[PDB]
This record gives sequence, C-alpha cells and structure tokens, in this order.
Amino acid sequence: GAMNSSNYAELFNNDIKLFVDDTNVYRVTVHKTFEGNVATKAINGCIFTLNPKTGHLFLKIIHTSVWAGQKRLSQLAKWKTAEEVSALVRSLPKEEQPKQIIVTRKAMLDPLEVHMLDFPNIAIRPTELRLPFSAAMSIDKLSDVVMKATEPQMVLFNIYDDWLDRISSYTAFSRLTLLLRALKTNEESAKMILLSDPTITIKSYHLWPSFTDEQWITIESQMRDLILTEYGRKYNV
Amino acid sequence: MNTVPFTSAPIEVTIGIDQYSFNVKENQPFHGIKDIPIGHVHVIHFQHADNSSMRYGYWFDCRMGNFYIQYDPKDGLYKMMEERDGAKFENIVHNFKERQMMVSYPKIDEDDTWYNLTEFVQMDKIRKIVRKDENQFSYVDSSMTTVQENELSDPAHSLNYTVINFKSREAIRPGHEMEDFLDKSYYLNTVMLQGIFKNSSNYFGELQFAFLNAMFFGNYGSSLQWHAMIELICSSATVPKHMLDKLDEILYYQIKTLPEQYSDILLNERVWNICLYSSFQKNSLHNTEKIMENKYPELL
Repeated sequence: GAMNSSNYAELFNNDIKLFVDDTNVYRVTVHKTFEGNVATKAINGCIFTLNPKTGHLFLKIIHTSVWAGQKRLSQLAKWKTAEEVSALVRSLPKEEQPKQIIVTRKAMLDPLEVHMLDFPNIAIRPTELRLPFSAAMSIDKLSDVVMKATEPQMVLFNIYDDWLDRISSYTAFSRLTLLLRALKTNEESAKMILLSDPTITIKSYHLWPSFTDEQWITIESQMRDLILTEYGRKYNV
Repeated sequence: MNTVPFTSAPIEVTIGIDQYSFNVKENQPFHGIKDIPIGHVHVIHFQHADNSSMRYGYWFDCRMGNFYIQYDPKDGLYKMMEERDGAKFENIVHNFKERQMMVSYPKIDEDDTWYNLTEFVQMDKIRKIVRKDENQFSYVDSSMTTVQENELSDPAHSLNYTVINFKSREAIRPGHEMEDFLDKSYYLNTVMLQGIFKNSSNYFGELQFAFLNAMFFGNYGSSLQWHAMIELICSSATVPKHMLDKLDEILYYQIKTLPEQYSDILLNERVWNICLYSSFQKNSLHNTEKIMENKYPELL
C-alpha cells in the first residue's frame, strides 16, 4: 500500500525503487488573446524519476511537440508519463528494473498500472508524503536542459552530487527534500542562501555547490529558518 | 403448464419460485408447485426458518425432464431430483393435484416480469456457468464463489462467470493503453462479444443470470459480475444501438423487481453514478435513469 512516515526507512533498503513525479510534465503560460479571450502556450516539461537510494535521476524531457493536436492535455500528461516510465523500465537490464515505483500523485496510479501490465511483479504505490519534487525546475541546470531541448531527450543526473561519499542515502534524501522544500516555499531566498558566498562554486558535473560538511550544517540551518518564517507569514502565527 | 412435486416438507421453510414466495410449516402437507409456465427457465429456492443463512436453490427448465424436490435429512436440505419413469411421475402429480396439496404458480396474465428478467437466460448457458453435468438442473447458494473471486477455493462448487478485468492484458491492447482504458469498445465488441460470448444475447443472458443469483441468494460474486457487465457496456463509446435499447429494458425490470430494502447491499453507488451520469452511455438509458432517480435517489 501507501508509503508514509511509518515505512520511511524502506526508501534506503537494497530493493531497487523509483519515485515518479509528473507535476512538471505539462507546463503552460496563460495569456490574453487579441480578442481578449484567454489561451495557454505549452512550454517544455520533464518527468522526474528518482532512485532515492543512489540519487540516479532519469529526467525525461517532454518537448511541446508531444501536445500538438492533442485534446484533454492534463489527462494525456498522466498517460504520456506512464508510457515514458514503462519505456524506461523496458530499456533497463532485468537486474536494474525497480521492484516498486512510488508515484507522488494518486492520479498516476491507474495510468502506470495499465502501462506496466507486462510487469506484474513491479508494485505501483502511492505515498502519503508531501514531496517537494515540483521544485526540480528551480535547480538551474535541470531548468536549463529542459528549456533548451528542441526534441524529446532523456538526461541522466545524480541529484546527490558526490554526497554519498560522505553521508548515507537517508541523510542525502533529507538534505534534498529540505533544499527542494525551501526552493518551493521562497525560490529567491533559497537561491540567495545557496550562492551568497562566491568562493563556493558548483562543479561542472554537479547540481549543487561544493559545501564542506560544516558549510552544509549552516546551509541546512538557513533553509529551515527560511521555511519556518515563510510558514508564520502564510498562516499569521 | 408443468409441475414440480415435493415428496414432503419435513422442516419449516420459506419456498421461492421465481419472484414469488410462500411460508411452509414443519410437516405441513405441502406437495409442490403446479401451473409453472413452459418456455422460461425457473428457479426454486429455499430459506430454512431455523437458519436464515444459506439461501439455496435450483435453476431448471421443465422441458428438459420431470423434476421433484425431496428433503434429505442427512445433508439437511431440499434437493432437486429427476424422475426418469414418466408414468410414475404423471401418477404422483395427478394424485397430489386431485388432493389439491399444491400451490399454483401465481402469474397475473398482464404481467411480463419473469419473461423480462429471463429474456436471454438459457438452461444450456446456466449449465456452463454452474458445472454438474450429471444433472439437468443447477444448484446455486449464498456462499458459492466465482472463478474470478477464487483467483484473488473448491473449483467444483464455483460460479464460472466470464472473467472481466478492466486492468488486464485481455482488456488493453499493447500501444493502446490510454485509448482502451478510457473507451472499452475493443474489449466489449472484439474480445467479449465477437471473441467469447459470440453474440449480445449470450452476454445479456449471463448479465441477467448474475443479477438473479445476486437478488435471490444475496450471492456477492454474482453482484460483482452483474455490475462489471453493466460497466463494460456503459464505459464503451461504440455500442450497437439495439444493445443500448435492450440494456435499458433489462436494467429497468431488474431495478423495478429489486426489494426496496436491499438497494444498500445489491447496488454499487460508484458503478451506477458513473453509468448514469459520467459514462459514454450517460444519456442512452432513459428508462433505467428514470426508475433509479424515482426509486433510489439516495444512492445517487
């Protein structure tokens, strides 16, 4: 059944699993027409498919051409997500195929179950966790490859950089969720915290700055403070 | 007009014949049911006064043989049996009729209810769903599970309804996942109608049989089968016009006949709301929508 606070350690065991987030697949700008009606313009999206144990991110870029001449795009977006995840599983050698896929939104369950009928032993699960994967497009290098794509493209990243050399996958996932939660709550403030000291750079092969263990503790504190402030604002408490 | 004689009635029991029912007292001189209309299947059903658990009964067609009921004190139930000796049977029935120890099948001349509930139901199809080939009649009860329920445990005592599963390779063509899941027309028309049932009459026959087993025995698996077969039609954008018109009549008579007090356990809220208000066929079941809105507006 559903992934929650109770069965959280299961994410970091030795059973291969992937999280799938579809919240950036179908993306639009809403604008006025000459006649003063409203219309949407699609922009490039992505499927966020993440191994929480290894940090391996399978970023399938969704080019705006996939929506051309299609109806009910928010519904199609769920099925296109399930098609691309199914294609990804089929492309992996048997020993690399996930035993579980956890969808971040319950609306993905039926589309993914139907696309994965050929894999009856792969469990498709919802989660009660409110994961901030929607903020993936606040990571500058992920945003850049999505917006520059001129065709459908899969790009592979490690969303943890080299953190697993120094910390466990539990701690790396906690750091990632806190960074993404901050970026989601106040993007400008989160990015200011990450880049304010110009002496700490992002390696060409990394997503996040090259913080020492001590600098990560300071960064993580600044992100928690950003999140609590913003909360007191939202809720006048 | 055919007759199902009873050897005796040693235990107090409610006896059903089709949509009718009679209370019989322990050792009441009851010797059976006469004037049963030829041309239809019939069901004779039982609920013991001392154990209102296990409704059970027998589907039969009097054209296929001479049937009687005899209580078995070892197995503790009223059993259907075939009398192979024509003269012995005619002589038994004639005596019981002369002594007027039989109830008459109480059909009102105007009343087409039983025809309307059994229009497509045929004994030969019943005998493939309920397997016991040494008998020409079929036993069903409250607790019998379906082949589909068993997959998800005695195969001899199972209801072999056609398995319908919306999230199965059978239902979904590779490369047509979304199309086939949101519009079940290929599953209805190619897999089920052309492939398995051969025609709409056999499909409706199974649907009507599943309803009647749900209603007369509170058979849960039968209720699941009845709903799945309705939902497969209502979830198909492309259905022959004659099938939709016939489905509206079938369901109308089923909803008309259901006891008002059993709507809560025999009607699936999700399926009916989907079929009448969201599905492709939401505007194709006028008679059914009108009786459901007037009789069970709570469910909706």
